Amino acid sequence: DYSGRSVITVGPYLRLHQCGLPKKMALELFKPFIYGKLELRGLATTIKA
Amino acid sequence: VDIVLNPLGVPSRMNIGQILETHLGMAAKGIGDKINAMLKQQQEVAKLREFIQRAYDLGADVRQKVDLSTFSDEEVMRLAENLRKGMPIATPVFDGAKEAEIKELLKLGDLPTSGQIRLYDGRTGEQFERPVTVGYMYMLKLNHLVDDK
Amino acid sequence: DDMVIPEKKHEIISEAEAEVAEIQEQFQSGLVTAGERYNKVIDIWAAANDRVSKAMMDNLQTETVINRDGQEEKQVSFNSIYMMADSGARGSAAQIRQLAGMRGLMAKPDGSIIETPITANFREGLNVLQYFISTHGARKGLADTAL
Amino acid sequence: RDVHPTHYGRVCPIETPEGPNIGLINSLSVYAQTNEYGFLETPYRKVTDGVVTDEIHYLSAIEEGNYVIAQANSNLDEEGHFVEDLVTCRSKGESSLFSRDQVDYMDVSTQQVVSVGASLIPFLEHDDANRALMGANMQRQAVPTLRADKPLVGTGMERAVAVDSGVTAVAKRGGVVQYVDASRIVIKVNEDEMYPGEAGIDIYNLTKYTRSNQNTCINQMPCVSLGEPVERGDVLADGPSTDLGELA
Amino acid sequence: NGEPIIVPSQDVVLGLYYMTRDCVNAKGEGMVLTGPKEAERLYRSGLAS
Amino acid sequence: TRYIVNEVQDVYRLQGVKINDKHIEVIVRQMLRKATIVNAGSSDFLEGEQVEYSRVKIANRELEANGKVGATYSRDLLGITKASLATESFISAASFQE
Amino acid sequence: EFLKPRLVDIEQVSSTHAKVTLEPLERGFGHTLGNALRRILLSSMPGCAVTEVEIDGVLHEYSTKEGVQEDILEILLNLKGLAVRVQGKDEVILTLNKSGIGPVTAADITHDGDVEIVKPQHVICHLTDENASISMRIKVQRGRGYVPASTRIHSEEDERPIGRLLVDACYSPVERIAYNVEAARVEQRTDLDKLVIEMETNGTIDPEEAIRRAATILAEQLEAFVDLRDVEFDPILLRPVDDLELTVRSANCLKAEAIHYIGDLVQRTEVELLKTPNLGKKSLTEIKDVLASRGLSLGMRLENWPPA
Amino acid sequence: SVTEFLKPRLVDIEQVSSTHAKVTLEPLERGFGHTLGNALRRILLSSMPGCAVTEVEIDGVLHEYSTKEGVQEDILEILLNLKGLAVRVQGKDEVILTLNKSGIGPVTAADITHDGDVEIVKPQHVICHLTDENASISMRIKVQRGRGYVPASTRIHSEEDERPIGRLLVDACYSPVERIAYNVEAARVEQRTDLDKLVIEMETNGTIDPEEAIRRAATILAEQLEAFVDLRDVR
RNA sequence: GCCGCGAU
Repeated sequence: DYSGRSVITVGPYLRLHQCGLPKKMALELFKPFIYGKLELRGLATTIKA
Repeated sequence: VDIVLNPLGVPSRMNIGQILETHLGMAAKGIGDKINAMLKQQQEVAKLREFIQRAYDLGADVRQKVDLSTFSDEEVMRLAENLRKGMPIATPVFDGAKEAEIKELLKLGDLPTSGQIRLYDGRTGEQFERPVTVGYMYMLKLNHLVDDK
Repeated sequence: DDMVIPEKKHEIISEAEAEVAEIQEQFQSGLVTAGERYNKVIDIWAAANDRVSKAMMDNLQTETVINRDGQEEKQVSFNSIYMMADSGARGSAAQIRQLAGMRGLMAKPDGSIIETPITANFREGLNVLQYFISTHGARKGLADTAL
Repeated sequence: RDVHPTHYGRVCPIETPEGPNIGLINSLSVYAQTNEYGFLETPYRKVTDGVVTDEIHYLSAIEEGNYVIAQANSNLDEEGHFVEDLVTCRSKGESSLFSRDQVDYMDVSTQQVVSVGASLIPFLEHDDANRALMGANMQRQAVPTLRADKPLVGTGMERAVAVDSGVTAVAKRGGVVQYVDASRIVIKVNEDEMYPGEAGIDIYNLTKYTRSNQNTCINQMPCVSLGEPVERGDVLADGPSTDLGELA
Repeated sequence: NGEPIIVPSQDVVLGLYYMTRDCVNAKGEGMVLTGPKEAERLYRSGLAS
Repeated sequence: TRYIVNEVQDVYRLQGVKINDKHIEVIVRQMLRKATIVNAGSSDFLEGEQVEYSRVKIANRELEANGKVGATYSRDLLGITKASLATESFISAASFQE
Repeated sequence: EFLKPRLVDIEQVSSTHAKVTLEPLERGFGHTLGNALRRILLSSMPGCAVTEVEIDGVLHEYSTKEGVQEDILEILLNLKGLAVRVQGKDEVILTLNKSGIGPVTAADITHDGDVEIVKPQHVICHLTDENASISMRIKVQRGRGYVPASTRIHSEEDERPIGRLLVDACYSPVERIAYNVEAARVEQRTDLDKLVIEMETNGTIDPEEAIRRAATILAEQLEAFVDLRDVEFDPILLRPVDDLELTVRSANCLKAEAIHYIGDLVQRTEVELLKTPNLGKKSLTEIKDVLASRGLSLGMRLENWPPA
Repeated sequence: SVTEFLKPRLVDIEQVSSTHAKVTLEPLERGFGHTLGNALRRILLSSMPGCAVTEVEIDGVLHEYSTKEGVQEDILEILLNLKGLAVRVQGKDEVILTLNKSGIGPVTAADITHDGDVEIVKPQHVICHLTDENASISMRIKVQRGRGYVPASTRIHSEEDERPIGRLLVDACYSPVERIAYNVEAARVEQRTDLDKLVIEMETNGTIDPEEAIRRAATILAEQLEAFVDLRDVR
């Protein structure tokens, strides 16, 4: 899990250590991190919220 | 232009058909644009019919016998208004148009015979050093989309 | 217009055809066996193909002849297809030869070589027979790569 | 999985799947038909003396393996004689140059060798075989778009492919069109031909947006306007991805 | 083998091969200029090839 | 090693592929295990035993007074399909082969 | 030291094609001004285009109306190309009603107060029987650039009834523009440049107004460069502790340990507040009882603490 | 909504030495960063008023190929050194300067005869290392105010070869812009994700701060549009 | 879970 898959294109503005990630493809792979950082900063208290 | 393609893909896969089809498409669209310009100013049927007739018979011993002497006037107008976008020429598989015929068709439409025109950079506005081949290629949208993958 | 056709291709292709006809007459004379004439035809066709390749490459390399402050000189060409071939970006001498010069002897039905080669490049067209002949090599290469 | 030199006029040498099934699946040529028993046959034009005639004989592999067959791309005089005294020919699974009188059969057309999939590629003779194969196998995966657009350059084969595919509505015995709608076409037949008694008119119910097998759309729009004469075999509505009866 | 695996190729090579080439006659012959700054300035201004 | 390295390199150099010799020699070293013992004295005789185990045994015996107990061995050369299956542990070589 | 370019010799070839001349220009400024003005004119020119269309008998864009020759999809595609000029309004409604035989053109649309149809010969649909009628309402807006129908969601802030067919908007009148530079006819000066701009639009915008708008936009953008210079949130928290309905022995203890907000009480792990004097085992559970009643489990971890 | 565009805010300036500057502007509307960058670069490079030395006279032989009288640096090197010299002259279109040095030691830009109307910004700019040993060097230079960059195409002045030998056709760089470069990067604001951010790298020969050069280019380009922005003015 | 089609 924590894995995604998609088509690749070319980015000529990128640096040698960077890759472009669709923000729709993120927010799924990093969901538990979002939960933790939301509960940390107090935007939502309970996990359901 | 509408699509930009890499030249480095032609000389290694040997699709010279790409370049020839591009030149032929440019010639056909040139003829179509000439017809559209003639139709915009609502010229008389005589010169439009003469231009269509002179465009159709061009070739080297071609087995095409389209003649507008027997063609109705309103039918000629409909034909012109139908192919105002571009004269839809056709080349059979293994006996097609040679380079001579393509260049003759290009010369009919007031276009460079070589098929390459000069282009300007969209952002800087400086002329590109070398001529670039601008033409019309028939593109297909394949069924391997993103949202399904 | 980048694929410049060597002008001397037709002269030496006709010379090769004349030599082939002469060796066919020699075979008809009965003093030559099938293997010897077949091998000699293969050798002469290879020589003619190499000569065409050399002619095309020489005509394409220093093709540009640009004047100087005095009289005229010659340099390496700025031809786009030759620029791609030489710089190492894409292409090679063999592919460039296939585009402009003779396609060359080719056959892979069972590993043997057909006596008659493909004498037409891709800037011009191919007959039905030449396309059918090249299809053998194409299909064999595809299957080998797959397996 | 290899191209046998008997695949000439019967099975396409270009079109085939790529990876696993390379050469195990084929597509019939454009003129190839089946014998009574089930062997592939191809048509040729008979040659008598040095003049080629218009009679057409269907030949199988065994029968064509003995005669001498000419080439389609051979110059032909006005009356029917061969222009050149030496003619390229195939004798027995090979090729050579034969005399003007030694030939027996002539190829019928230049499209005979290839199938219908690879017959719509303009300038096919300028492509490598692998790239032609890729293009042929990739033309089948195009999707129908919003507005069909005729190809500015083609091989004339669009008409047969579009009409014969059964995706267009062709007037079976039409006369003059009477009522044109976005979903119905009512044509009144010509006075020349009828079925006696009860008269009759032809009614075509076009199929609107309908799910296809690959979850695409199937649509039909009329191309005739009103009062337009319609001959037998004319095209009235163009299905998905077809412009005025031409594949697009 | 120790050879560098990340290497310019395709258009990049054509970018440099076209840049590092000489012609027997062009805009500006035998000109003398201070350094690379003046070379770039002359090329951008359209005064040299 | 020189025999194997030179011939296998001819295949790669002919087509224009550069591969360092150290990678070929690593495979050969794995190919030269499982020595056969030609003598006795240390509970081994006419059997295939790992060279590493034989080397530590003779060194132990030679370190002690009984230096004659150390028994001369005969090295073997097996195939990579057979050498990989003659691994001492049974979890490996039971996830690759029959 | 630099001559100021002036707008002179403006002529029109047709209702759309137009040529604009700027006669006085220096050596390098011709190309610079030409390219900048071309980019400005192509990128962002205000215009008006059809926003949405409601047809009386249809339900969705993929339907067919009896009596018309074209599907609703093709009608929407035809309307997308409509060219209309408005004055003083930005949400103007156009109604079109027609019954009969033949094409229905843009000239049939009812004459609004201040709405000019640049071309009235723009056929949009065909009526193919005597007893069929078409009645439709077009809401047309004013915009700047290309805005897809899909990407707009604020129009769904108010729920749209079924029957509203959303169409894409273009808003850009300048279809094509090219420029050219020539040697000026001025002979007193050594050499001067003259710039000629040809623009093919849809007729909605006058050429001179377009040139003026582009110049104003460029000047406003340059105004930045003319002077460089420059050289715990949820309502549940931040709530005072004296509302949890706590006991008396808790209130004095709660104030004794500087717990004035609900949040800082949550951040106290169980094992440590038991060291508080006279906390009470039964009392501590009561704090845990009433605090968990709000859903704030003990032992949460916050980042920063404001003083309010 | 219409006729309201994003103006860049919080420009950032990173200064290197006293002649190198990197200016970052964000956010700009899509298709505007490129326009502004190209217009500013073209103006800064092609037409920017400034002054540079253009005529040189050296005692001795006047040919293009010269023995250099044993001055251990070819006259071509002397002309190249004189090309890059930066001066400030106020209120004079053309000015003649003279330098004369004898004795062992490299010569500097401060060796020129002192005059109040021309200032030197790089006094230690080396011109030569003296005529080898035990000799003297005398140079008469002529500097005029010009625009942009003008090469030594031809003299087209005086008569016959009088002007070419009187000036030696020293290539002159009038515009005080050594190098100008611009890049456009992606930036986002609120819900919008397609905005252009401009990075301008500017290095000047001196006599003018890079920000001052940017301001001058912006001012002249804005005043070029006064005839169109006058009547169509917000204020 | 078994075929059949297909992309690299």
